Amino acid sequence: MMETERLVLPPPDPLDLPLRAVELGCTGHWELLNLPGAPESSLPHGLPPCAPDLQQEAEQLFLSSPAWLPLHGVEHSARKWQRKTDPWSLLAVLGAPVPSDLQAQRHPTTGQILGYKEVLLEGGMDEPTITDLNTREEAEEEIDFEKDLLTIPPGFKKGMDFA
Amino acid sequence: MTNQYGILFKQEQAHDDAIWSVAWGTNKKENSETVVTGSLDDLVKVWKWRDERLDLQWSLEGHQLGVVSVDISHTLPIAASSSLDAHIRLWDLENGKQIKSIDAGPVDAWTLAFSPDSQYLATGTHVGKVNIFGVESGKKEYSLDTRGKFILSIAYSPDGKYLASGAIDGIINIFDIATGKLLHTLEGHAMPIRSLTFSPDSQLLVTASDDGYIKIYDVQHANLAGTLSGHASWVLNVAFCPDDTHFVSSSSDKSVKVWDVGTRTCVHTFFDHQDQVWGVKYNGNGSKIVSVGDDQEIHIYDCPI
Amino acid sequence: MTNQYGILFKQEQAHDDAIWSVAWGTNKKENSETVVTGSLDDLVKVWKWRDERLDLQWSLEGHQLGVVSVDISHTLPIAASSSLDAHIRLWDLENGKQIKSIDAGPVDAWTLAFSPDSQYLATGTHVGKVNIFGVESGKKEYSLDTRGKFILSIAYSPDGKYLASGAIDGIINIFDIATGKLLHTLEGHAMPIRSLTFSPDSQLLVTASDDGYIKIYDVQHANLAGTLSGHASWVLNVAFCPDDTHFVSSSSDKSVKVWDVGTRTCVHTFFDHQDQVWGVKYNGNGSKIVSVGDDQEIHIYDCPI
Amino acid sequence: EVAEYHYQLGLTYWFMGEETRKDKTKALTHFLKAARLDTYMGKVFCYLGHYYRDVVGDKNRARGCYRKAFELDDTDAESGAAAVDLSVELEDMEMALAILTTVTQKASAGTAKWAWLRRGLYYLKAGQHSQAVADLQAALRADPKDFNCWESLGEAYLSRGGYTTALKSFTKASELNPESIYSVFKVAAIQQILGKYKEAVAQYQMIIKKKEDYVPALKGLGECHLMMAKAALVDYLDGKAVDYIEKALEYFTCALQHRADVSCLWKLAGDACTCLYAVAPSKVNVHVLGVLLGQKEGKQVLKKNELLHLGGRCYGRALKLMSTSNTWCDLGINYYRQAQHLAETGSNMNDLKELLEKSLHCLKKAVRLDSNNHLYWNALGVVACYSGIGNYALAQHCFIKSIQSEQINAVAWTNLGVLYLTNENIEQAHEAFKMAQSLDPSYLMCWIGQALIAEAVGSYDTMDLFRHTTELNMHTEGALGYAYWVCTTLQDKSNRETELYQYNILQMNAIPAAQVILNKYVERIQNYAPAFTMLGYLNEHLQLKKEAANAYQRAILLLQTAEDQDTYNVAIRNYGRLLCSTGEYDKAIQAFKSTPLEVLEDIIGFALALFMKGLYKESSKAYERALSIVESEQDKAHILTALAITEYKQGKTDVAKTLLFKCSILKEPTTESLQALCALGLAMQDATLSKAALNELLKHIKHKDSNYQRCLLTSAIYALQGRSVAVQKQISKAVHSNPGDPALWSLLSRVVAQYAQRNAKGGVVAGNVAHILDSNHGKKALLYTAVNQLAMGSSSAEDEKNTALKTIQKAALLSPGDPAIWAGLMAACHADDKLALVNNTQPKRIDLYLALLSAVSASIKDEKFFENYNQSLEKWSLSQAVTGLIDTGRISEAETLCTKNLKSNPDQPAVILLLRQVQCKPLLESQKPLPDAVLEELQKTVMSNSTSVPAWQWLAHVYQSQGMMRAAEMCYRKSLQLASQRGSWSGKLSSLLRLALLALKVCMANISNDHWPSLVQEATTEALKLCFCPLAVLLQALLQFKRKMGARETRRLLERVVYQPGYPKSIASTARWYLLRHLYAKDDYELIDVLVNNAKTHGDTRALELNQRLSSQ
Amino acid sequence: NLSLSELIAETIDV
Repeated sequence: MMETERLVLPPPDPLDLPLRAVELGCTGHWELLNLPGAPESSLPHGLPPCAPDLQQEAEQLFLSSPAWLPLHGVEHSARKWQRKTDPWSLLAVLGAPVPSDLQAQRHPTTGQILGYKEVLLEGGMDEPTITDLNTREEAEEEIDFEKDLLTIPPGFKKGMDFA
Repeated sequence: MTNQYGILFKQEQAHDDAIWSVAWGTNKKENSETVVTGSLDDLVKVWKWRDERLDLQWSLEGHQLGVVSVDISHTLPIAASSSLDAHIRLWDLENGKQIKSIDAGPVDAWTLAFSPDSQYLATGTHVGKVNIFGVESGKKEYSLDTRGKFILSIAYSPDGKYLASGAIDGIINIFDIATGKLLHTLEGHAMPIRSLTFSPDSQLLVTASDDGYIKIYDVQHANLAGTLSGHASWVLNVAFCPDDTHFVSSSSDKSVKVWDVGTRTCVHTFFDHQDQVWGVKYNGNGSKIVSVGDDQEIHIYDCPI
Repeated sequence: MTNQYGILFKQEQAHDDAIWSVAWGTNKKENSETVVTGSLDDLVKVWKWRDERLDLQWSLEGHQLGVVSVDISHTLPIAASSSLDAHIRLWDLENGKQIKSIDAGPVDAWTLAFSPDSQYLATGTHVGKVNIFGVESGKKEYSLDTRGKFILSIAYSPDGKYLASGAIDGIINIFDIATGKLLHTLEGHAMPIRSLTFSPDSQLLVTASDDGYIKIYDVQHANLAGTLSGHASWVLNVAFCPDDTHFVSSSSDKSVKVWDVGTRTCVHTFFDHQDQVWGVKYNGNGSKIVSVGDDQEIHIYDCPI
Repeated sequence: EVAEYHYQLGLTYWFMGEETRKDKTKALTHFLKAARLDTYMGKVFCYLGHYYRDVVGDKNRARGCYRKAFELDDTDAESGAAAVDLSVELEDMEMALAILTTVTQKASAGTAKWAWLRRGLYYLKAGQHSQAVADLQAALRADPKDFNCWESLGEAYLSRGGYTTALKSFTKASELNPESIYSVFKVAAIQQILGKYKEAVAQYQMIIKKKEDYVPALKGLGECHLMMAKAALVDYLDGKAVDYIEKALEYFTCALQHRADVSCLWKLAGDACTCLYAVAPSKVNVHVLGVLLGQKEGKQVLKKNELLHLGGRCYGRALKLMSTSNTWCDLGINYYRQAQHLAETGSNMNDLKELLEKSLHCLKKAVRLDSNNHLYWNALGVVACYSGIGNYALAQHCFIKSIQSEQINAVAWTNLGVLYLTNENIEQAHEAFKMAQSLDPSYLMCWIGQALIAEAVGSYDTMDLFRHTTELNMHTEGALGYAYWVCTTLQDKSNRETELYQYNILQMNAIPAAQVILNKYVERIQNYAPAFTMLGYLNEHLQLKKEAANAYQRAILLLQTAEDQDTYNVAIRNYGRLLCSTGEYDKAIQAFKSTPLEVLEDIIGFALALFMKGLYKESSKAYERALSIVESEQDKAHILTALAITEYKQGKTDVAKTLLFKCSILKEPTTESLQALCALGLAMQDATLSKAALNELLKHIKHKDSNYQRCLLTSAIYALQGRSVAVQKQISKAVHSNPGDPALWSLLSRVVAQYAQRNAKGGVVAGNVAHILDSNHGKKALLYTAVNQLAMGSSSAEDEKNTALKTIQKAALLSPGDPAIWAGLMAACHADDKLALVNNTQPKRIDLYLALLSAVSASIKDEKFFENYNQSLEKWSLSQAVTGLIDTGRISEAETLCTKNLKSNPDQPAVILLLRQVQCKPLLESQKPLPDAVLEELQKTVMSNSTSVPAWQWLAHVYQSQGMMRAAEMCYRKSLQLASQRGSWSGKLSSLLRLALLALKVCMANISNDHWPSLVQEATTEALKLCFCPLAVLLQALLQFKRKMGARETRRLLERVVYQPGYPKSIASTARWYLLRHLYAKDDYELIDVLVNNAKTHGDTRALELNQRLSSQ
Repeated sequence: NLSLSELIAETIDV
């Protein structure tokens, strides 16, 4: 390089117009603006990095670790379990409905509500020691459950017998 | 036994590109029926369904990239939207001219959600926090913190005091608005969630994931009520009915399905929307369904009570 | 009893890479014997067998990826070729400069086939349809639709009014040109077909599959006339003789075999082509056989009448 | 003797006061004499009635007097009413009814309000609701609109069953006089009756607001909360049930505060206390407040046993206040539940006999009180057959009696079937279960019994029966059975194509349902280690490793106090494996330390955890131990491969090579060993061992079903030798062989993006096809096609909706996690800015570089290791952001960024070059001379980081801008030589064109020393030899026109450039301009008109402008 | 075109 300055005429000439080029993409595609200034090239620094190269990719696919081997899989353990069943959990019991509704009252003539009293359907309030002892006080039907027991189910020819 | 379902309205070309979000708001006491959609553009066009059709009212713009999320308020006439442009500008929705403009990058806000009283407009960030802003008051007053990955979905219970949040890798977090402390974290799925919603009188949380499953969890505990698996592709959006009896889900297999929570089955499926469906919503009362898809079409259906 | 067979011509290196397609055309009334080959390049070089050898005439190019299919017309001097480049550009074959260029991706067109009157130049797409273009007239006037997987082979009867189509997973479809309605679907094989051909005065359709079997079906019904099993590897191309007495098949086991439909047996086998063979064709009269292989070599054989 | 005067004097004495009424001699004497003188003056007998009624009290005679008065004047409603009221007080209902009927028979249209009200209230008191209803409608239509009639009508309507008009009447009563609360309470009661408990609860709370002591509202709230708790217990929600039970108990005790004599409240409290049975002990802690726990003391916390004892006490109190068989049976059931809880936890044995005796006595008393209730008989039978008693004869008798009492008894039938089934009676148990199923198609216990029988007989549909049972009502037995069967079916590995595994485990989606089932089961029971292990195994299949680890941890805690041979060691091993998989390497090492390392599984897991943490020597030792132990040779080969891998991680590649060779010599190689050997050869630069290993893999291995891995290995083999062109050929061959497999198309797109980026159209097409072919490859496919479009530039039909910006936005939406997408977004924004500048319409998308850079950094920070790729990505992002900021004009922000980067770390040449460009943007923008010191600094900085064409081109531009033609030419030659040596192609063309432009410019200055035209000609000829450059041919035309000007050839060249198609608009415009110039010099008007119309067919303004300008000289 | 067996033999010898 000589580094001799070479002065160019300051006016281009109105009669002729400047040459401003622009580059578009990697695969050659140029064009031309009218207006004198920067070279104005698109993606000056290249395409961006995108994905890594195939050598690193295979190094990472295998030589990372032995965890991708099938000897450290979800299979290759040969598990086994032992079956327990429980018929007795198939018993069901229901609860009897409440026997009273606590139905309102009415004044006879010019119906008005005096209060609420509990009707039947068809000291020291902390509940101390209220348990019931000395049973068999009234007579209800005198039923016997110990001597003659049914054996034959309805619809069924014979019945299972227990000693 | 299955009720009669009919479209009754199909729009030919609402926008010029794929539609990414839709919001249906019965904000005013009278029959407003405001519909706001955003589709890969600056356009946040506001439509109105007056008697039997949709009429375009506003074509407001001012974004630079595709808008990814839009939301509408039920108390005051207002709307909000976010995009990849890194700008949260909320519109008036009456004259539609740029009430405000908030600066927040994709590292600061992804999706939008109005407060039940329309006061906070919370968003979710990349670093996992849940940034809560203030409408008409200020910027970035506080943010709930969780130690996780990118967060996608933000949901509010219709009575407050709750805030759910789905994230990439499937971890779901639940916060309480009153205190702001992490109550319990649900493992959920192994794929991104990108869809969450509560229910009225909120006691059920429905999650949609990227693996095709739909989990039904129970709030105030960690009990899951079941897993619904009827779709073949990704599930993108899930909306709940005003009454706790059905909910609509839209997947990537070009099918819009409506389920029922009581029996956990799909009562009906709509085979429309030849391309992916990016949004489904209910109206004020559970009679009509709006749906926007990847193809430039807005579909409204009819679901009787 | 087996006739005398001799090669009489072997080319050392026609191209620089694997050869994927070959077409032999006696287009003009006089002795033309035009041979067009395409091989994993932009080169669609056109050769001519004048008296006893091949002389390279054209080295026309202009593709970006490997060319997958080539075809030649029998009425007018013209040629066509398609590749993974998603471009169907048809050459003049007389002066050889890029008469036209049609845009169609691998999702729009895979293989080439000229009309019996050289007017339509149909191709097959991934979504299963059979796109039919128009030479000298226009682009994409219509396409026959079937609901299936990737389609590979497209065949025309030498009298018209028929169009067969083989697809990946073995499903074979037959259409009628007069109306364009699906007549009947044949289950075929459980592996891709990638080879089909009719016969003159067409009443026989010969299919080659990926499992080594060669089925001989009868058109206008669903009756199959037999199964020929002599090959050890994949069968890639099958061409039928001008007289309904023999047909040649090329497999992936480096062997070219000729069968006979009358007795269903292999009359001769050629042990050449040390690597896979991707194409075999007959000439105007059944006296010579051309064959291109995965190795860059062109073999011409001799089969007496 | 005037009766009227005597009457009026009697009235005078009556009204004078109470004293004159009490004096018997005036009022009575005058009324009796008047009544004697005139017997028809009914009013006199009425007033005698009043006198005797209120002063004397003789009700029977008074009634008779009022009756005669009403017989004399049937319009005197007062006498009639008083007669009726006294008849009712005298229990003489027949006379009262006769009177009321006579009145209402004469009352044709209303005007009998008193009688209607009497008869309606009487019939409401009696069991005559229909007659009461009729009387109430008549009274309502009488004319009065008072509520007291509307409420009576509504109550009667509710009593008969109607729920619509009752609500109407209650609403009317509330609307006309809101002060009444009973109507709103009855409305809430109706709402409660037809389900919808929440609305009833809200109404009850609103009612309790105004008045806090209404007992009915508290009772309603308690009942609603109890029903909600039971509904919650129908599903497996123990916390919800406990909370509802606590609230109901609070309301019940609040109501008991006010009314303590009501058996209803006591029995409801007992029911609420005993409802929480068999629900997760150590999860039930209830707050009970006030009087219930002896002395009133704040609030207390009770456990399950204490709650059951309180329920027993409440039942006892209710029984004491009211003796009913229902409460007797409830007390028996409560004692039975207490005995079950005492026995279940194993706290005691043989000391619960008293509770069973008490329950048996209470139940026997109840069943003997009324021996017609299937409920009592069934309860007695169930309690009798308890394991502590075992009276099967009495149980059978009771079940038969319950069946006989009512025919449709599915519960008794299934209880009998269960009893028969457990006593080895398969046939009769099946018969009883079938009977129960026929009598009730929607009962779960019978279905469970059928499934159990099918399993006991070894059928083929046991799994289907269990699945149907689990779907029906979520019972524990069916849950465990279905989970066990699914786990066993999954465990067997030879069923993969038997059409039983396929259907069972794929079409019905058995695994997720089993997982949910096991979660519910473990919530309810939570003392079954096998259930925990099954849940962990299922979670492992679902890739739910954290839940699996938690389940294994709980199983470990449960199993520590066990036999510990197989169960506990396996639990430890599984917990360690899961813990190691989710990081936590120290915890995995500790877990694998606490077990005997004598089994292959434990040793291999310990070795893997050690390797993951580090400690390669210990990992190798453990692997050698496993090798010493090994059998099952495939496992030995895998152990050898792992040993080679760990040896390589320690460097020392020769021993790993010998280990892989040893694995290869073995009788049958494995695919993993050969792949590892090929990759190891690739890691080194040998490239021959890799070829041999690839040949081995291709020769005799075909069962592998991954074309992507083999294609990738072959492509890497070809790329290692530096060919860089055969990679695309190999991948094209692979794609041709397998047209499916979208992974191959995506790989082709990526490879054409990286190597040989001249088939950019093909890459875009391949990316689009790969995105079309599937859905989960869309991310990478869209990224690659976006980069390929960026490479293309603007070589399209200028169509919207298909540009690189749109595709990169779509990719960003699909997965906003990777940094490459954000970097491509930055590049696309810059390219769009350049395109808009070229079209000269508007700049857009101006300022987002800082946000995109921050996003790139944040997304880079979260990757495991791609060190070199990450560094290149960050460098490119920073450089592009700085360049874009400089271009847009934010010099201060760029300078701050550069200064921060240089402060963060010591200087690196690239950042110093960026800082030089930032500083030199303001200076030399406007014409200004610069010191030679600054020029030397710039040249030195460019030298600092060499082998980069951009920097050399920039320094050449700086030299030219200040003006140094020789220096700029030298720099362009240096950049050209560097680009040609480095194998780049775009740089060579760019250097050629820039040199040609500079030399043509200097020649246009009409300078002497005509060597610049020679440079122009050589550069343009070389560019034309390289490729077809329209710019180069145009430069040739400009130079040739400047030299000759006049020579015809020049017009021919210009006409060729302007008329031959396939040319850019700007070059054609310039050629048109000079052609018009040359012809105006040549004075050919026909050709000028041809040029004008040619310009008019296309779009142009400048050519026409100059045409007009020179037309008017 | 060195195959696996030759490589193993050569490396074992050295």
